[PDB]
Amino acid sequence: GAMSQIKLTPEELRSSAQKYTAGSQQVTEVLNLLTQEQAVIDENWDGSTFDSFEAQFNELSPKITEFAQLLEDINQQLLKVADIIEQTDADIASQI
Amino acid sequence: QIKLTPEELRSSAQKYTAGSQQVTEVLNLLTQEQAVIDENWDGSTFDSFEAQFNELSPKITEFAQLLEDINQQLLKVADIIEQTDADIASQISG
Repeated sequence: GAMSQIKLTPEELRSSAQKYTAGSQQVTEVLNLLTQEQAVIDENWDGSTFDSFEAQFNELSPKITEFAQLLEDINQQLLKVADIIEQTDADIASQI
Repeated sequence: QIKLTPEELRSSAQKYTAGSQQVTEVLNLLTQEQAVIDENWDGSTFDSFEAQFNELSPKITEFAQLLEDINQQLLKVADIIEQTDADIASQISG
């Protein structure tokens, strides 16, 4: 099962995990910033010249949030798996 | 009609192109991490996360490109307006 199938150590899992959570935060930050810029552009540019970009942004936006949530979810799972493996190593060590 | 000056337009554009780049950076970086996990975790347990990531990836690419396209248009419009503002100033003064 998992103990056999997983080759990464708890430390290696945590190292990967950190990249996912940093990535998730960066994606969220870009989305929030540019969602604000879209509004600014909408309010200081009367008309409909910008309507097509607005709509593309709006359609993709929820997908970007899903991505960010996925990356954070991967972080959480990796961390929990690392903990479980680490405790396992500890228990097996004691047993002998 | 356009309340934003060319300088304000370029300031906004810079945020779009930096966002584009940053989003793509995260995608590329974690695409390699996905491969690390795939290679070092045998079996199908991580298959769902792999599928979800692979499914969203193309949208992340579309979004990054949308961001850059917006940047490029903002720059073009800023240039147009810059020339316009100069032409009008020169008209009135001259």
